[PDB]
This record gives sequence, C-alpha cells and structure tokens, in this order.
Amino acid sequence: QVAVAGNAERLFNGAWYNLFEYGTTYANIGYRALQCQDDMMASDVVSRPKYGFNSSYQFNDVAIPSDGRTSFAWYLIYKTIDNCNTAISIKGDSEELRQAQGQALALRAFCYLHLVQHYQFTYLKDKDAPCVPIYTEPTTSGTKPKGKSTVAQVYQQIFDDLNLAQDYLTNYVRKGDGQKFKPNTDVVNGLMARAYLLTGQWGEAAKAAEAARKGYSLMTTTAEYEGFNNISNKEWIWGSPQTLSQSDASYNFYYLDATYVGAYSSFMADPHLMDTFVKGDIRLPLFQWMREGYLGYKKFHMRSDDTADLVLMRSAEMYLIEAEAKVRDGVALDQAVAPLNTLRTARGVGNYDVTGKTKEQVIDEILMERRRELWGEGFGITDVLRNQKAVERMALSEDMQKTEVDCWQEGGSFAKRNPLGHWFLNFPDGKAFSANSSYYLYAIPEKEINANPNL
Repeated sequence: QVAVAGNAERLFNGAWYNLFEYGTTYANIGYRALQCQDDMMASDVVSRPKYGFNSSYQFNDVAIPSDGRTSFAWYLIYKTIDNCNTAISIKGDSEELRQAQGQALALRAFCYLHLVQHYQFTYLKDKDAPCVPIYTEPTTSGTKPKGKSTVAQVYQQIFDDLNLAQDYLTNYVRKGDGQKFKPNTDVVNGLMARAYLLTGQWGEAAKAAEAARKGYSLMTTTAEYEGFNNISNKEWIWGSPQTLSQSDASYNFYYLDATYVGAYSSFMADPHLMDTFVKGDIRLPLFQWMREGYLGYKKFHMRSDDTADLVLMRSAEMYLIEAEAKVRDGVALDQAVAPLNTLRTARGVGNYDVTGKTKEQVIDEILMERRRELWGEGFGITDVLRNQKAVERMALSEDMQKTEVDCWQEGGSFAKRNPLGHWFLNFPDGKAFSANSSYYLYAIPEKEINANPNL
C-alpha cells in the first residue's frame, strides 16, 4: 500500500521538527538560534547585553571546541541529516514517496550547505580543504564514525541531492500556505542558486534565482514589511509555521523583537547601517531610538499568541543573488542591476545609477543591500565568509555619542538618552578584525573529536 510514503513523510516531518524545535538551553532552541548566532557574530547587529547572544557578539562561543552552542549546532544538523537519510533509504514506488524523499533530499542538501559554510573557509578560497564527515546512509549500531570529506566533496553531495530533489518534486504542488515548510521546485532552485553562487557558477546562479522566485511578488509598503512573522507573506518561498501547540522556536523572538515588553530585545541595529538607507525607503520608519539609547529596528514581532512563523527564503534574496551573479558573470552593468532595481523600486527607492561605477563598486552596493534587506534573517557571517571579508564594526563618533536622542520606552513613553552603537570593535586576542579568521568558523565539538578517531 501507500503507507510506505507515509513513513518517509513521517521521517521528514520528524527531521523538520528536530531542526526547529530541538533545544539544549534557552539560548539554543533549533535552527533559529543558529540564525541569531550568525547575524550577531557579524557586522550589523549591536548587542544589548543579555542572556543569549552577547557571547556571539564578543566571539566567545562557537569557535570554542568545548562550548555548549558548539555542541548543540553540530548534533542538531547531523540529527536532521540522519532522519533525512532514513527517509531517502526507504524502498518503494509511488508518486507520494518520491515527493517525500525529494523533500528529504532537499533538506539534506540544506544541512550540508549549512555545514560546508560554517566549518571551513569558502569554496573559492580552497575547494579541496578538509571540511566535515558526509553520512548518507541511516545511522545504525554497525555504523563507524567517518573522517572529513573536502569542501568540494560536500558541494558535490549538495548538488547530487538537489538534482535528485528537482526530479522527484516535478509534480509536487503545495496544498496551502501551511505547507510552505515542505520543499518544492521553487525551494530546490533557491538552494541551487545559493550553491551555484558559493561555487562561483555565476551564470547558473542567476538562472536558478530568477526561476526560484516564480509566482512570488515583493512587498511595497512599510505596514507589510513590519513583522516578519507570517508564512502567508507573498515574498516567503520557504518558512516554518509556528502554532500554540508547536512553538518552541518562537522563544527566539524574545531576542529579536525590539519592542517586546519584558523579554530580552537584545538584537539592536548598527546606526551606521541605518545611514545607508535612502529617504523614502519603506524600511526606514522601522528604525527607532529606544530603551538605553540603542537604535531598534522593528523588523521582527511576536504575534498576539506569542508565536511567530520562521522565514527561510524570500523573493528579495532571489533578486539579490541574480544581481550579484550577473555582475560577476560579466553581464553589462546596466542589465546586471535590473533585479537590484526591481527590489529598490519595491522598497520605494529610485534606480541605482551604474554610470562611472566599476563592477567592484556595483558588487559592493549589492552586498550592502543584502545587509540592509536580510538583516536578522541569518545571512551575516556566511556572507562575510563567502566574500572573504572581515567583520566590520565602528563605534558612533564622539560628537554623535555626545548627542541626545528621543528614545521609546516599554510604556510608549519617551525619554532622552545618548545614542549607542557598536562597542566590541576588535577580536578578543586584541587583533583587528580580519578576513578568513578562525573566529568566524564554528568548531567541530570536543565530544565528536573525542569519539571519532578520524578527526
């Protein structure tokens, strides 16, 4: 019977449940804490010191091999991979099984995309460098630990899985916005887009991205943009739905939601990033001086039931991939920015003028747009690594620090404060921020190292 497809479907939903809901502590609940980690440890978030990710901001967690987050991150992703491996191993012959396994393959490719980017420097720095062990068979009592595969071997596995997922999800149609956590053809093209971009296949990168955003539009108003907590949103190609009964991951919104009363609200924005927004941009009104003097950015909000759906892929990202890829591929600059300009118009900003500009300059501008647009969605340190840049933090000027700003408080009341920006301006070792630093990579955890004689 078709109960076999039900089994593969069970394991995928199990893999999905694990990735988002599994938590060792309150600062380490699911994949969203890793997205929190990856932005806080980068350039655009200013830590309002609080339980959770103050450590991330000070480069005091994921590079430490015996640290708690370090262990959490590793086992959560490999736990997810093993459930996927089990689904993919099921023998059978139906449309529903192949779709379920297609989803499993897409999630496995996503997990290995996480792994290759977090545990070794970027493909285009050194593609044959050791990375992480690759497991594709389900883990049993006879399974031995494996040595590291190369960065190029993990991307190969990623591509193999994404190519078989495309094939298996050809006829799959999502039955509603609540099913937008299930990978579909759009998601496979999105992940391919990311993968091509990471391996420097610029032409393919642009092609995949454009195809990935099929059917999706772009939000055009401030009111639509504020909240980032609903899977029905038209830009969302992929996310996880959160509900009263299954909402552990939403605890992460106690960190992200700037205006939540009595929570952490520890993800403040770098004022220097706000200074790069053009007046009239629909995102600008979301900035708000608040609390102790920090610049809030009211992008994320808990809903009334104290939950929020979890975004994983938007059409705005797909537009930005296309712009970068096209410029890097040598497409004439005026054609290359067409996708960039589609995003800017949607956000209320006029076209980007490429007259006089080098490719470098236009790429620089696309990367600044990524930081503006994807703020808080978990792309920070992977973009830093991908482009072989350093983290970039600068304190407000002393003239700016001497200023006073009207600051919102938890009552709706306002009081004057002195503005606060970046405060952790170099590495803990006293050295200035630099490219391809080991502070940027997650460490393989002690527990793995001790148990696996191949590392």
